[PDB]
Amino acid sequence: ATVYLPPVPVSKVVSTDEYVARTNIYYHAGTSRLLAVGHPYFPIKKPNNNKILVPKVSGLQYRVFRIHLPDPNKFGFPDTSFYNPDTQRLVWACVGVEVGRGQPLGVGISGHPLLNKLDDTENASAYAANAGVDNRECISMDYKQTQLCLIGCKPPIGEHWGKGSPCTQVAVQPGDCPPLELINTVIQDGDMVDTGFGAMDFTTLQANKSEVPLDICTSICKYPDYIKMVSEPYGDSLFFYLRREQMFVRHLFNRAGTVGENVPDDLYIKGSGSTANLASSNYFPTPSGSMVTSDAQIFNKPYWLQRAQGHNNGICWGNQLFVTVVDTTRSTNMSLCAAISTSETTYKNTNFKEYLRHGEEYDLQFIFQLCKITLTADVMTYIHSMNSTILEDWNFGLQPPPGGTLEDTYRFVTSQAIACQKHTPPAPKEDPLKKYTFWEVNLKEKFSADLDQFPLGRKFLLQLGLKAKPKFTLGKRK
Amino acid sequence: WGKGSPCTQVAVQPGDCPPLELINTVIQDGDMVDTGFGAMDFTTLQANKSEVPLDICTSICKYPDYIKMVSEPYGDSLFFYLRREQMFVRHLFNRAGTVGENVPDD
Amino acid sequence: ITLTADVMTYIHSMNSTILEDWNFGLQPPPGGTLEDTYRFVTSQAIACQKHTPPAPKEDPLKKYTFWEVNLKEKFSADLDQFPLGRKFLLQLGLKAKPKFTLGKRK
Amino acid sequence: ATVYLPPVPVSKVVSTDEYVARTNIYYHAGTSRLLAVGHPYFPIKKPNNNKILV
Amino acid sequence: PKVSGLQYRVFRIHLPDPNKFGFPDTSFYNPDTQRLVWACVGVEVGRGQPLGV
Amino acid sequence: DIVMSQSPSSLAVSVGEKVTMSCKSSQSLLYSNTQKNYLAWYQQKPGQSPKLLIYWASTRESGVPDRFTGSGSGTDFTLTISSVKAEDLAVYYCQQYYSYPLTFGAGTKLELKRA
Amino acid sequence: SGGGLVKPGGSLKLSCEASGFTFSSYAMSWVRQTPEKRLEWVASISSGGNTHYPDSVKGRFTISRDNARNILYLQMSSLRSEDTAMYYCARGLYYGYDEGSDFDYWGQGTTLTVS
Repeated sequence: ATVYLPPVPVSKVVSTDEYVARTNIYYHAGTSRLLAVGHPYFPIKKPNNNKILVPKVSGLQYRVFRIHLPDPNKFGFPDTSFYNPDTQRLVWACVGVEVGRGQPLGVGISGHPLLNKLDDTENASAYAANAGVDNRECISMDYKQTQLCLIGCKPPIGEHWGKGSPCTQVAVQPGDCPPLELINTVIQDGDMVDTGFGAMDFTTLQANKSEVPLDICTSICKYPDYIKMVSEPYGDSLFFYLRREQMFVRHLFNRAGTVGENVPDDLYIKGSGSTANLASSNYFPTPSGSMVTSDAQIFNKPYWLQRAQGHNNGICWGNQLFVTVVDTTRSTNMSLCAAISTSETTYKNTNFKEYLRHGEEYDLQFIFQLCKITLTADVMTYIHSMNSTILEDWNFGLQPPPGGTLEDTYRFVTSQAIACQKHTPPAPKEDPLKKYTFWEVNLKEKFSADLDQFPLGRKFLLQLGLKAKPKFTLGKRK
Repeated sequence: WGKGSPCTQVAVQPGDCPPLELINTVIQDGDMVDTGFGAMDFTTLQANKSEVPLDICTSICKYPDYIKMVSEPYGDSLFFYLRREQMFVRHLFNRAGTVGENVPDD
Repeated sequence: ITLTADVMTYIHSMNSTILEDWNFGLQPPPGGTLEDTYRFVTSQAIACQKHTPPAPKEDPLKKYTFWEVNLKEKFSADLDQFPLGRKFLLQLGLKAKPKFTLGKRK
Repeated sequence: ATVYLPPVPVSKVVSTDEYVARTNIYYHAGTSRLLAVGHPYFPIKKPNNNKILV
Repeated sequence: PKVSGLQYRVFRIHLPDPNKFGFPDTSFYNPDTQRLVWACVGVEVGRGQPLGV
Repeated sequence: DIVMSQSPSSLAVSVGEKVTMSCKSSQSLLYSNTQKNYLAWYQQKPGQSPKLLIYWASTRESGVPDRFTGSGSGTDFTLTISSVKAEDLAVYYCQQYYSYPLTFGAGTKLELKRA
Repeated sequence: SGGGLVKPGGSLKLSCEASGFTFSSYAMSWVRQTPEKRLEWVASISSGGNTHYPDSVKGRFTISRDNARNILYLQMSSLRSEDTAMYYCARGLYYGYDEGSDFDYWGQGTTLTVS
């Protein structure tokens, strides 16, 4: 009739992996123990210089790790002689990850001496009309319970409400804010998380810019934009996630700041004097994520990625992984009293300068299965149609051309050695692959292979079978 | 986390917290568990020596180092552990004493 | 090199070091690693410090400075892309590989 | 040895569950209860001295 | 610097252990039986400078 | 860096004529993954600073006359003025904001012919 | 603000003060015009403080922002005669509806002469 229908269908996408036959060769890797000691509210800076003393690194902002893995294609192996570069390729698939959080319990305590607060509104105790001048208070807060983790192999997409349409393309005033329109963009390391007021920008969305704890008074806040990644017909943005989260209202409070909103006043029959006047309606709930418990860990636990949950079966492309972690239960603050100098005949608040630190621990334990790719000319035709770039990077076909063409003469320096001629002063640039910042994790020398050794290893080896078990554990009775 | 000692490469004076270095040691009788300030010494971190009780000031406070132990295959140092622990936030408070921190004033 | 005990032990009288690099045995449950090792810096900018990293090293075949030539990233199976390997091929006589031909030039 | 310290192990470390046989002979033990009565806050020492009384 | 041809040119060539080096086909080494070691079977000394002293 | 090549270097037309001008990039400005083109066009009148005309290859900035249309995809882009007006004499640039460094074309100078 | 005559090898610090809009909400950018009249990207800085420079000035120019006073800076060092140009301060805009970027506003420029 229309007809239309789409007709019927035009083209359609086959599974990513359904010709990739896994091999019995495994390799293994681990992590030494990554370390940062940051400060959660603000990077503590040098007092006459731009550059950090303590960086803002915390579990309350996204921890995005770029993990870059060995070339599997050319890699150390014990017996291979099947391999034909044109009719087969190799690729890593990681068959498990555990992530050790070596930090003890302890949340990220954050607060502002000047948090925007007018009156109590939970049970309340007074009335007030429109706001006076200067109603902010010293209040501190714990952020809502949020733990998630996601594993991908291409940076993942966040959403946030950004700064949308202007004041002139609507009829919304300056003092009422340009509209909040959901602007989607990739999650970057050092980006703040969802705050319990929604996940939004707060740089240009707080003109007071001291409504909330210091950390979130600037920068974008994101929430993972699961709908785009999972409706993706390739699903390389992610392919594994899990989360446990909750929030509750500690207490309702009202913002300070004059109503700019439109309250029709002829929807209540007038009081007398004070109750004929109109209060602030600028309610905000304060979130809480209190009661930490160690049966609420989504961490610390192996997740065998024999298959993924995406539309990608976890088989790497570009040989890299992205691991985004928020952990609010581990982001522990520390206390101690330190004297600036000795002069204490008594305790003095003067002399004893308290200073908080934050300790952030990460360790990543990996077990990799090697996989082969069966390829023929017809299959390849399809592989390029999905992603040109994967074949071109592997370049066991193809060509981009080998090279060639020259290597020489000669670069750089030029001269070397002895020389130190001129020094030579630069000479830019060579040669970076970044566009986003990421906490680099090199795995290209952490490679090992044993599964009778390494704890993570052993649980995988037992789960399988002979050779070898018992090699423990197992239990861990009772 | 033992006392990593104030460094003079990056500006940390007394009256700034030291960089902290993890110094691991054997679990021995009389020792305190984790308090949720982190698990660290308090005998020389504390200099008022009266932020916290008489008991934990004079102990090392420790978290179990499961991690190195479960990676010994033989497990002679342990071959059994379990845990149950929990804690809730009673009330936010401010410590006695003035900022030693550097606050960006912008 | 086949791993034969008579050859190995003879190599050991000549120089034990090639053997030690290959590594044989315990490591009683296992020492050095794992253990599980190691802690934990991984430098930032605070970082953990104090540091003074561990020392400078001298190579055991280095006593005096040389003009270092690293070759650890350039290996090709085929030898037809380079005039030195072709010349090796022709001299080799596999398979069977001209050699020369005339002319040259003339 | 030789070979060699041994081998192999390392790698793969031989379990003590392949040549260590259990027997059906059982003994039983226990303690007679243990009781220690302190003061959690501080030990109470005699302050004219240096030795604990609690 | 100070450099001439009237002065020693000492070059330190570094090579990986071959076992530790990957190849895409490797059924010629098993470490439970053998190790590997390089043999250099040809050296060509390229020169490319004018004549002069 | 991505080199932006504009053509012709200059052209002269009378009031009412249609003009087209080329901007070709040395690398693709089409992000395969989302099919967006990262191209903007600017107009610099004599003695003035460059004013934004087109961005995201074909989106016209508010206030820009509808006679200016930007088109193209990938590496080959065009700016068309449907009917040139006397006030359109200017140097037209194109600029890629796909990757760093952010780079500009060489520019096309548009001059007006008259009796 | 801040240009003028400077000798080769010297240093110079340019400033750009914003007005009429929320400075903290926009990326700011430096663009130069050499006598040949083509625009050249000088430096950019993200709202989070990540700097981006081309090889022509990387290691010599530094871009920075004062978020409290709302001032954009460009510290130049080891100035070369080739750095002679009109330097422009400019904003950047992100358009979420098309996922793109442009330079919507820029100043009158300040002249820097290395001679």
